[PDB]
Amino acid sequence: AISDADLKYLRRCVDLAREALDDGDEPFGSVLVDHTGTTLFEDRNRVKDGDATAHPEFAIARWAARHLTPDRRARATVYTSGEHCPMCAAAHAWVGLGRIVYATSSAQLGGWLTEWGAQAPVATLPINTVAPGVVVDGPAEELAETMHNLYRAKFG
Amino acid sequence: AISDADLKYLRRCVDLAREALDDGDEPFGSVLVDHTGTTLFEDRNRVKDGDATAHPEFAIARWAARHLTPDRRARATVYTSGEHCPMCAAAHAWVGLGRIVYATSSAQLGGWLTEWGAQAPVATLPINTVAPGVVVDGPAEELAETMHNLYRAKFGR
Ligand SMILES: O=c1nc[nH]c(=O)[nH]1
Ligand SMILES: O=c1nc[nH]c(=O)[nH]1
Ligand SMILES: [Zn+2]
Ligand SMILES: [Zn+2]
Repeated sequence: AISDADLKYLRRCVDLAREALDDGDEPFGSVLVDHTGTTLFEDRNRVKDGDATAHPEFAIARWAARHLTPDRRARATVYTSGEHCPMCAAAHAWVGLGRIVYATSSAQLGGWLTEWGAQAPVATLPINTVAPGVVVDGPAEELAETMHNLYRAKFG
Repeated sequence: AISDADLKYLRRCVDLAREALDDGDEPFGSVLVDHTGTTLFEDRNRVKDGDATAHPEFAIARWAARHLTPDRRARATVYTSGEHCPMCAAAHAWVGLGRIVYATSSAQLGGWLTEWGAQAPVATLPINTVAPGVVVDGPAEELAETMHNLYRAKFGR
């Protein structure tokens, strides 16, 4: 299930990814939403200053650990422009966050990166290989070409 | 594949894991060693304050990204009492650290946790399934029962 409301959040993730690209970082953005539908926290990739672990899903996991009780974490949704790498999927599950919705799969990105000779040093594992209990929805097919464009701008 | 010097560092990791256990955290310890044999940073698990991501291998990855050039990271070694979880294995690869030596594998721990009904929400994937290019050595048969007992002291029933 990717609802109309889900797609709106995913479109905000894409806007954050573009913000990251325009700032010199890599095009990934993510938002954390409460069960009430209140946006709690938003972030984007910040690796350009030297720390390759500065992925927004990871920032969300640590933010949730600090600011939400486990019960609220479990009922929260994370939206992301790109499917959590294994680092971020593992962090998500460790802190006990709930549903993940992503725009493009890590398989999509890995395929595109392979076309450009830009493969990552971390494997493109689907979230549920890393985090078997997490409910995962995605990809949103309507956002494939849009995200491919941002990825190409960075890695192409 | 585990030298005398390597085993000394793994024994320090077990000491750090015991410090963690005694302090109310979980028994994981890690050390980052330069190519010269100097200890650069030592850490242990700190999850008791409510952040389940407070793993020492991850702290080491961020320490490396802050303080070391890529060439120095590639020549550094990370020792750990327990094989990196996927969070920590990925972080290690993202930052471009080098060899990992571990005392016990995540499969070993996973089997033991199953004995106690204390399964993690993160899969027990081998490091090279997450980070295919990393050189990985371990486990160390000499530290199997030591580490089994420390894990039992936190997770056992
Ligand atoms: O910021 C990021 N988020 C997911 N994967 C990735 O490579 N980078
Ligand atoms: O601190 C930790 N380091 C690795 N795995 C784990 O579950 N915890
Ligand atoms: Zn990530
Ligand atoms: Zn870990």
